[PDB]
Amino acid sequence: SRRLMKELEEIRKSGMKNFRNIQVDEANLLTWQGLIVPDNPPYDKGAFRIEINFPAEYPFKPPKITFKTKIYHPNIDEKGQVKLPVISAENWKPATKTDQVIQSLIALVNDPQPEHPLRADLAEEYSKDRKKFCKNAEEFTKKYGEKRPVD
Amino acid sequence: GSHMQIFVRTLTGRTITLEVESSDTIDNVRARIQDREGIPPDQQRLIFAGRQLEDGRTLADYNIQRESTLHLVLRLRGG
Amino acid sequence: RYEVLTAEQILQHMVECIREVNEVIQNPATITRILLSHFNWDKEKLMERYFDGNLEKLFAECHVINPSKKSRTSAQDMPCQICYLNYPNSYFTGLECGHKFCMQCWSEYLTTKIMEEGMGQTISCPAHGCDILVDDNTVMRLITDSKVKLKYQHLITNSFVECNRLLKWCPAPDCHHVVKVQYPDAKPVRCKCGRQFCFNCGENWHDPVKCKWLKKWIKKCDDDSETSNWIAANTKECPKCHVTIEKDGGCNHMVCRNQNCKAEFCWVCLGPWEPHGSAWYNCNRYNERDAQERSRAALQRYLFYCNRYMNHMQSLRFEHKLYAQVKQKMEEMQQHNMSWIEVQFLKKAVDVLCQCRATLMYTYVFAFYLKKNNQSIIFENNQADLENATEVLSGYLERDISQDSLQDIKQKVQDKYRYCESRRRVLLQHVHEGYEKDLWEY
Ligand SMILES: [Zn+2]
Ligand SMILES: [Zn+2]
Ligand SMILES: [Zn+2]
Ligand SMILES: [Zn+2]
Ligand SMILES: [Zn+2]
Ligand SMILES: [Zn+2]
Repeated sequence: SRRLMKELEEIRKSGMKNFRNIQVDEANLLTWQGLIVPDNPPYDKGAFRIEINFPAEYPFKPPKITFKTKIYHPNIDEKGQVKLPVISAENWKPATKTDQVIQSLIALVNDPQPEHPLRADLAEEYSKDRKKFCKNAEEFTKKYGEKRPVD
Repeated sequence: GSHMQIFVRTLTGRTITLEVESSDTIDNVRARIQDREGIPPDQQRLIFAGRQLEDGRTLADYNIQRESTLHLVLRLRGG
Repeated sequence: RYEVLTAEQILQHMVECIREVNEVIQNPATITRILLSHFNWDKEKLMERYFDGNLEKLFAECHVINPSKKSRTSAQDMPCQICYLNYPNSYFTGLECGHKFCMQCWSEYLTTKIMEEGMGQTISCPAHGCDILVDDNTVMRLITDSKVKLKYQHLITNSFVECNRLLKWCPAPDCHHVVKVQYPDAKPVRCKCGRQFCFNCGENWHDPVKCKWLKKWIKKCDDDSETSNWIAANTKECPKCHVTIEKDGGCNHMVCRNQNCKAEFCWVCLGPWEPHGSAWYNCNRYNERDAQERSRAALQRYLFYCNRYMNHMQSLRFEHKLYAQVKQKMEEMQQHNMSWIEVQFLKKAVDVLCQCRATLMYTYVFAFYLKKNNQSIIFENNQADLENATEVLSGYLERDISQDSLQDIKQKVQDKYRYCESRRRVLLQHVHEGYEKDLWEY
C-alpha cells in the first residue's frame, strides 16, 4: 500500500501510450480498472477494458488480470482470463513494476502466440487460416469492443 | 561478410565473436548461435543497452554499431 | 541396520561433494548444485559432459546462468526498489549481480518462495530479468524463522536424498531428518520421532502385505469414488434399540447406552458380540453370470475389505489416546508400590495394542488381493483369532481398567497383550512362510 501509491503516481506522470483512462476504486487500491488500445490490426479498431486485482501480499505475490471487454484471441479465455508468464507463479519477481507488466501484455495482444493457447480452436485458425482470423477478430472488435479514446 | 563484427556473452560467461551485417535480421543472429553453441532460438533472449532484442526487427533498428557487446539471457519459464 | 541423520548433516555431506566436483569445473557453488541435481548426483556423468563440449546447452537446459565475477573492476538513505522505502545502506544486501534490496523485503521474498508453491533449490534474485541463483548462506543469514530455514534446508538437499539408494526421508510432516541404512531391505526404521516407516516404499510399516500392493490400495482409494465414502464411521445405530450411537474409543465391542436395551454387539458387522469367535460366525470373511453383475459384485467386495481397513484406521487413532491415559495409569500406580517396573510393563502392553491394530489394517489389504486358496482360509482363521484378541485387549484398556484393583491389573493385562501378540506371530509366520512357496496371488 506504500509502493502502489508511487507506482500509480508514476503512470499519471510519465503517461502510458498504450494505456488510457486509468481510473481506480479509491481507498481500496487492490483492484484497478483501465482501457487498453492496441496499435495493430485486427484489434486497432476498438478498445478493451481490463481489471487488475493486486493480492494483499503485493508485491511478493503477483497480480491477476482479467478482460472485462470480450476479445477474440487464442491466449485469452472467454471469461477474460489471460495466461501471462511474467506474472506467473514460479516466474514472478517483486521488482517488476506494474507498467512493465502492461507493456508485456500489449505484446501478447499485438503478436499472439498459439504454441500455448487458452483457446486451441482460435490458435489453429491463427496459424492455418490467418485471413479468416483477421476477419473474425475484426468483426469481434467492432461489436463488443469499446470506442478508442480521442487523444 | 566483414560488414559487422559483434560480441555475444554466453551463459557460461564466455564471450564469442560473431560476424554479421548491419542489415541482418535479428532472427538470423538467433540462428547462428544455435549452430555455434547449440541453444535453440526459442530458449534465447538477447539484451543490448538494457532493453530486450526481440525477434522480428533488424540490427539497424537498434543503435548497434561495430564492435558492440551483446548479452544472452534465459527466457521466461513455462508460460 | 539403522542410522538417523539431521537435515544439515546431509547438507554437509552434500556440499563437500559439491566442493570436490567444483574445483575441476570451477562454477559458482549454487550452479554446480543444479548441474549435479540434473545429473541425478552421478558425479562421473557430469565430469564426462564437462570434459566433452556443449556447455551452453547444459546451462540453457538446466535454466541457469553464471554471473559476471565481482573481482574485476555507507549511512545514506538510498530508496529501496521493492517497497519504495528510504533506509541506510546498512540495510541493503544484494547478490553477485549488484541488485541491492532491503533485508526486510529479502526476508518476505525468500520466505514466500519457500512456503508457497515450493521452489526447490532454484531461487533467483528478485530483480525482474535477474536469474542468478541465491546462495545457501544468504538464505540462512536473511531468515530468522527456523521452521522456514529448516524447510529450505530440506528442499535444497531433497534431490541428494532420493537419488541416493541408502537415504530416505521420514514421512513426518515437519520433521526434516534422514534415515541411513546399509542396504534397502524393505525393513522398518525408527525416525528419532516415533515413526516406524518402511524404508523401501515410504509408508507406515506394512508387515503382512508387500510394498507394491499397498501402493495400489492407496492409489485406488484416492483416485476415484473412494475419497468420499471413507467418512462413514462417524455414527451408526443400535441393531436392537435403534438409537443413534457415536463411536468414541478404538474398541469395536459396543454396548448400547440404554438401561432398557443393554445389548452388546459389534460395530463392524452389527451382530451380537458373544458369538464372535465361535465356529459358525465370521465377520472378517467374505466367502460370497452377467458382465454387469460381475462388476457390481466385485465393487461390493471392495467395500467389504475397504470398510474393514477404514474402520481399523479411525480405531487406531482412537487408541493412540490411551498413551495419554497410560501416563495417568502409571503415576499413582508407581506412587502406591513398586515404581518403574510395573509401570513400564503397562506401556509395553498398549504398544502391542496399537501394533496389532496397524498390522490388522494391512491384514485386509493383503487379503483383498488374495485368490481364495487353501492358504486363504487358513489365513482367515489367524486373522479372526487376532482381530478378536485385539478387541479384548482394547476393550480392557477403555472400560474395565478403572473398575479393577491393582492386585489384578498386573496379571490381567500381561496375559492379554502377550496372547494378543502371539496371534500376530502365527499370522505373520504363516504369510511369510506362504510367501516362500508362492501359494496365493490376485
Ligand atoms: Zn525494501
Ligand atoms: Zn539480481
Ligand atoms: Zn521424523
Ligand atoms: Zn514398504
Ligand atoms: Zn441397544
Ligand atoms: Zn463383527
